[PDB]
Amino acid sequence: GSLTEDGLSYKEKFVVRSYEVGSNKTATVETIANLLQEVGCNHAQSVGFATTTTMRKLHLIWVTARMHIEIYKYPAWGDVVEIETWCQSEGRIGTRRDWILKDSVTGEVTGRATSKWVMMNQDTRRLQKVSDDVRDEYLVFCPQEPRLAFPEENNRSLKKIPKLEDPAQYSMIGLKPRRADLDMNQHVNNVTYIGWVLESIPQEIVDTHELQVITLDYRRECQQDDVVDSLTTTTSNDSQFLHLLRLSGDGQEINRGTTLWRKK
Amino acid sequence: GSLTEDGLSYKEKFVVRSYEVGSNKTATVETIANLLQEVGCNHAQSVGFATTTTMRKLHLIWVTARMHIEIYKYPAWGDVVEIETWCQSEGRIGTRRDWILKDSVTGEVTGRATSKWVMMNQDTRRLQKVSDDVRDEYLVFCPQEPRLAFPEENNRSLKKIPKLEDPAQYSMIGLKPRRADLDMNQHVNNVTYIGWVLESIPQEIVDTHELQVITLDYRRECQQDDVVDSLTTTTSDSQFLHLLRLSGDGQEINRGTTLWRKK
Ligand SMILES: OCn1cnc2ccccc21
Ligand SMILES: OCn1cnc2ccccc21
Ligand SMILES: OCn1cnc2ccccc21
Ligand SMILES: OCn1cnc2ccccc21
Repeated sequence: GSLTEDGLSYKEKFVVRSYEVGSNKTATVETIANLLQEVGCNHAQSVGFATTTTMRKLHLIWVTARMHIEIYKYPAWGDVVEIETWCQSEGRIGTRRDWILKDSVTGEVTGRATSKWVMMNQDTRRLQKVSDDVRDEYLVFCPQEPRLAFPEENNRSLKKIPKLEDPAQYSMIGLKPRRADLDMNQHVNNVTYIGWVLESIPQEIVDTHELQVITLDYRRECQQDDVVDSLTTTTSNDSQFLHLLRLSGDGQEINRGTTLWRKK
Repeated sequence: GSLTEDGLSYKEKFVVRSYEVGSNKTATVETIANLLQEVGCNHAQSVGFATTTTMRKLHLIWVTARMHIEIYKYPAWGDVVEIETWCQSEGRIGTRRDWILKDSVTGEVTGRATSKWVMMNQDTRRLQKVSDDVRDEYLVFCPQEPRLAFPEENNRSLKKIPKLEDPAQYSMIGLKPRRADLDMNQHVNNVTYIGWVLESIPQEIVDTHELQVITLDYRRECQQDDVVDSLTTTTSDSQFLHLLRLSGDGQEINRGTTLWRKK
């Protein structure tokens, strides 16, 4: 991978692996999400980082608030997918990281994604608006003119997501993370929550449809000793679902999301 | 990746990814096992396959009977690891696939693995041993002189593994596969069983030791609707005996052993 000529974005190519594909012999949305996190990490490494020197002093970290992914074509096993990523400040609210996925052979856009990140104290878990001196540190690595992966006016990435009401139409109960689900800091990987959301989609949908859009809000993290229930209800040639992840015991919400599926 | 000059082995380099590493900022043994399966699949693809034309007609597939991995140094995030793999027939018992892992910068051997595979009818799940001109079809892609990743006599990869007796010292119960645990044919990925074995290792060991050797026997598959219990007992460096069995009736699916070195 490498930073582009202007040094304001990063590009990396990936050959899709045999264990990264589903029954269609194309990459799963969890494989795609892992590749988005990998190119994000390589971009941060290329510019000297994911936290600045001032953030580490204050015990501040970046935390995902929302992930939105839209895929037009999933790459098949052995295909090469090129991914371009960049970051942009959204005032004191936080930062946005965007991605564009392309077929390396045709140059056509096969997918896009956007994510919202907020600053949080790693110890107290308290959120805060971005300060000026901390913001100044990373403004030099972001484009100044707006560059959006989702430029549309009433686009799906900014829609409010409602809370699923019981009874759910479908459910997958007692989901727990294993060591492979943890990152290098022993926290549950953000992609694991995507997998857990999809656990409650009926097999019939997975067999007849392809996942086109997924939007996921992150409210609270699942700890290594927590147990999760994944709930889904149909809200709709296209099928739409409302999703809720909550702790198995008291029902505390950890995530909410929506998916859009198109007939194969 | 590419076949070597003689066309009897395959080599591929991998840059270790951020999500592939554990607390130590080095690749997990499950990341290593996925890379071994990937280089195995690319080797099969490079020679025209991983079933032969006659195996597809007879509805026969290759199934793992045993996996043995020994790691001296786990590659850190961003490091490049080179892996060489080859296959060899073992009479009509089955075939063996071996691997050698190396640090791409120093050229030093950082790990090695061996696996035993048997032929099985995909529908009846019966072991039809390698017969007729089925053998002849893949003998041309294997070296004829023996080439072993574990040449030593009476080595760890050939040791018989006993059955853990209740009560186990440690356990992790109610383990179930999710869609990410399945392969392209909707079967549980062989690496998932390695993860499940390790679920019952106490956190204290994971924090103070590094995994050096793992040997795992595969007896029966976990189906998508099955629930598994992972059991572990210390037999000792620290050594453990492992057992994976179905949550309900206790039917054995895997047995194994691990050897851990103080950090
Ligand atoms: O592999 C799980 N899975 C379930 N629904 C999916 C849709 C797209 C990709 C992967 C999916
Ligand atoms: O990972 C933090 N981060 C925030 N803005 C960025 C811009 C480029 C690379 C990393 C960046
Ligand atoms: O993160 C998985 N995992 C658990 N115990 C391990 C020991 C070695 C490598 C990876 C391991
Ligand atoms: O999995 C198929 N297979 C059996 N013997 C082989 C030798 C080389 C490549 C693939 C081989």
